[PDB]
Amino acid sequence: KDQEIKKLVDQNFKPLLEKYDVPGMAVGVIQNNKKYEMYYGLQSVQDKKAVNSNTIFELGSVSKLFTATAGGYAKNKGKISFDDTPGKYWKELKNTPIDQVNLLQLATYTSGNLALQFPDEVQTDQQVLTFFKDWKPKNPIGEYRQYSNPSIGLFGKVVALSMNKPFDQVLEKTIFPALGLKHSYVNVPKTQMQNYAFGYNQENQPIRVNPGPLDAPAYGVKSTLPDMLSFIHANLNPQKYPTDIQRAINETHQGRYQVNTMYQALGWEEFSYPATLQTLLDSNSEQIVMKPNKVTAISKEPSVKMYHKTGSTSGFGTYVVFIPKENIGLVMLTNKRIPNEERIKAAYVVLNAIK
Ligand SMILES: *[B@]([O])([C]N1[C]=C([C][N]S(=O)(=O)[C]C(F)(F)F)N=N1)OP([O])([O])=O
Repeated sequence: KDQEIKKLVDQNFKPLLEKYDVPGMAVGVIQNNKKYEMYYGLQSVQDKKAVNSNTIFELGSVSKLFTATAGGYAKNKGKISFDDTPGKYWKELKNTPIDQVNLLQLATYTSGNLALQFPDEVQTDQQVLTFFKDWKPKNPIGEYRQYSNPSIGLFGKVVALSMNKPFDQVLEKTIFPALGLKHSYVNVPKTQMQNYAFGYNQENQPIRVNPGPLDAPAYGVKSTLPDMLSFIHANLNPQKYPTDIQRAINETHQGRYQVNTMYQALGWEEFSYPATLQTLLDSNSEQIVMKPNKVTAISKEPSVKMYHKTGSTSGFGTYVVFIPKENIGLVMLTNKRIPNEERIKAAYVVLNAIK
């Protein structure tokens, strides 16, 4: 049966390279603590350099999972409460309309007035602080989800202040080591630059992510396929990790609210398992990703859960999914974006075929 994992990944992921002209791709499956890595094509077209276990890809919004885990770690070490407001930590946002929003609401996008992106004009630490002070409510706080890089990005920055280290050191010095990751970075160091893939835009130009305001917590992490499989392993099978980080991971798995069939946990999207294909696809629909939606309390607490998250930068696509009770998960990393629905579908066919 194990000798089917490669075949299935070949059948479902491999065709996407030709269909979308993707130079390179890494697909990982973990099943019953056993890892499978499938590499395709090139990390650099110009250099004729193959994707391999050393290839570093940009995770985009999948970084949000690390931010959430870092939040979970900080809560369980007593450094923050999800009930606190940013103003307790960012002394300067005190008494501003933002400081009626609590840390959970930010992490889970329900401030009621935050968009997918900051305005292009905002770049400096100084413009960031200004944006937040001037911020005013629109929807009743807590009531509406609009997916937002500023929302979780501020949560991210707050988690860092609470640990008295800049966000980058929180991940590189604390979170990544605890998860046993060897090649995951906020800032790819000089000795790894040769392992850093070019991303490729829709014009097949080589590109990498540009510095941006509160980028690290929102979409600024880079990682390898082995590291991401280790991250999924930790999610699937946490009891093995330091108690600190087991607690942090548990915290990211708890659903906070729903939007019909999608449960918002911390970073992760949660669903009842088995989920229909369209349930998974809907989490990534324009309605959900791009538009405000009123939430509801969790009514059905799913017995058996599965979790996913997509990620994108201008030249990179990412998807991660896991099902604890099947003890399986999948990671897809590309150095060109392909439609989210393509990622989700391919993963669905493979994980279903094995389990
Ligand atoms: B996250 O990856 C955050 N995200 C994605 C986008 C789409 N813009 S982009 O072209 O992919 C590049 C950018 F991020 F802007 F740098 N904007 N913010 O979100 P998802 O993958 O949708 O969950």
